Amino acid sequence: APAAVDWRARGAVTAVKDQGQCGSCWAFSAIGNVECQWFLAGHPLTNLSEQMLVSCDKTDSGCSGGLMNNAFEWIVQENNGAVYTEDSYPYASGEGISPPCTTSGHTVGATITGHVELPQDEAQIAAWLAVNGPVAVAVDASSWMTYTGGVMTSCVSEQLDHGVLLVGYNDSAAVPYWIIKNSWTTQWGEEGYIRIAKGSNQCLVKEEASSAVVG
Ligand SMILES: *[C@@H](CS(=O)(=O)Oc1ccc([N+](=O)[O-])cc1)[C@H](CCc1ccccc1)NC(=O)[C@H](Cc1ccccc1)NC(=O)OCc1ccccc1
Repeated sequence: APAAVDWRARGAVTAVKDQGQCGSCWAFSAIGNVECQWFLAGHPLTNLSEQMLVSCDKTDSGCSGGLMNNAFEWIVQENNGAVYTEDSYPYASGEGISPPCTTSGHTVGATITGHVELPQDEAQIAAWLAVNGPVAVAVDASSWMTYTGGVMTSCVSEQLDHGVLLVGYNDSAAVPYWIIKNSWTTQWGEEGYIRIAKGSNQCLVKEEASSAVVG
């Protein structure tokens, strides 16, 4: 695979968002992945709705948690593969309470046909990402509250509890790393991003990787 890949360089990644006091990380991970995949399928980069999932995805638990894989399936099986634009269904769960699901007054910004679950291997995840784009991954974010910048060479890897988005990697640097987009505003980390060492399963990054497929 390529020595280094950064999808932000190809204009495939939207701006960093804010999940607020809502434990809706899984929704930001799933939607961030869809946004990138939609763009890569030959459509203009569009901001999609995390609120749609938090409010309408009943197979998940809104601000109490959820799984990216459940979200991908809900979109396909229950919402006719549609994903609304963020402008038509704005985020309103930052206070910690998700408003009821509304089935009208929204515009479809993208559609997906399914999803694939990637192998639990960093080299294999990197290979898929280099060709197919950003991947939704679950990580242990225990040591992330104190993160201020730089490449994290040591990360607590015990329990998956957070959903984020892998946008790239750099194998040519002193210590190879992954580039990850977080949803805790641009004030956190490196303008909303975090770099963790690659190759030693830092933060359990290879455990639950997946991506939506837009036919
Ligand atoms: C994401 C949470 S976060 O709070 O933004 O992340 C963050 C990480 C770590 C810390 N920390 O160590 O201090 C602080 C902040 C989200 C939180 C959900 C939540 C809300 C309130 C209380 C506890 C938890 N985490 C999830 O939604 C996980 C993400 C995940 C984990 C493993 C594999 C894939 C995705 N999911 C989760 O808890 O799902 C439970 C569930 C399963 C099935 C159906 C419904 C819910």
